[PDB]
Amino acid sequence: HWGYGKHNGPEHWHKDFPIAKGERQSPVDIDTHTAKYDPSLKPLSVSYDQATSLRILNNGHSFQVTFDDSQDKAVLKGGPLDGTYRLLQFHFHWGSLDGQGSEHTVDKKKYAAELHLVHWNTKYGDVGKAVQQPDGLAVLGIFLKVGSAKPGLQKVVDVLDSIKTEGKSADFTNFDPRGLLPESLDYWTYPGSLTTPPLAECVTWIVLKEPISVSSEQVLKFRKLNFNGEGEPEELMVDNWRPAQPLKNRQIKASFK
Ligand SMILES: Cc1ccc(NC(=O)NCCS(=O)(=O)Nc2ccc(S(N)(=O)=O)cc2)cc1
Ligand SMILES: [Zn+2]
Repeated sequence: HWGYGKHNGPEHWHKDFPIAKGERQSPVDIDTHTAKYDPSLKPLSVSYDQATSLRILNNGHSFQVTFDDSQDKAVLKGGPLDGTYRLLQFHFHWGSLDGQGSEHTVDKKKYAAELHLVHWNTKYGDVGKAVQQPDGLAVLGIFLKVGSAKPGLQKVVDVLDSIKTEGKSADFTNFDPRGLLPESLDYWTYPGSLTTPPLAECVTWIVLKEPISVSSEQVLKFRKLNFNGEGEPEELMVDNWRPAQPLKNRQIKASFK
């Protein structure tokens, strides 16, 4: 089964998921000098005031917080998007060292981690159907750098020892994802894919320019999670990121001058 190790990592994925070598794979390097400002882009509309978080889960490759998406409670709209996209969950990708861990890069710069807020297009009814569509998902990607603590992340980090190993979950209600956002909503956007198997080419990527800063203590608690399940040999959950993929016939657009 797939993972991030030498023997099952991103260079192996194409054998089970041949779309790994497709025409719109993610992540990519964002070359800020080649991305074009697009004045027809709208401001993003991030409407999370009614978000209802449910559980936090170690899924063996990352940790994820799930939300109630049975209703338009936490939606992403505007920007490059048509229609309404409901928040399903967020998760992160991070490194073993502060100089790596993000999936997208900016002029080849790697950040310590990357937050993905995963949304699906309500015109498709459910996420499983959305992932079969070229405009089925919108993932809001936010870079993390190490510096000052992010207060809105602390509740997440404090529960991670209760989901150390694969398959563990915990109640994680009343969490406000607005506390994970940077000040600016300026973004880059491009058509891409899931960055993990099945690597489906169903994602409008919206990557914010402004990183959030997290403390060294916060990211160290990410690095204490385990890929393995309870009672198995401990492999620390670090470097769960896919490297940048060929841009091919795509143009990255910027919402800002
Ligand atoms: C390190 C890591 C992190 C998350 C995962 N998988 C999941 O969370 N799956 C459940 C939600 S899903 O919508 O069904 N699939 C999905 C997969 C990837 C992305 S991404 N990384 O492009 O934003 C977005 C959505 C695997 C490894
Ligand atoms: Zn992700």
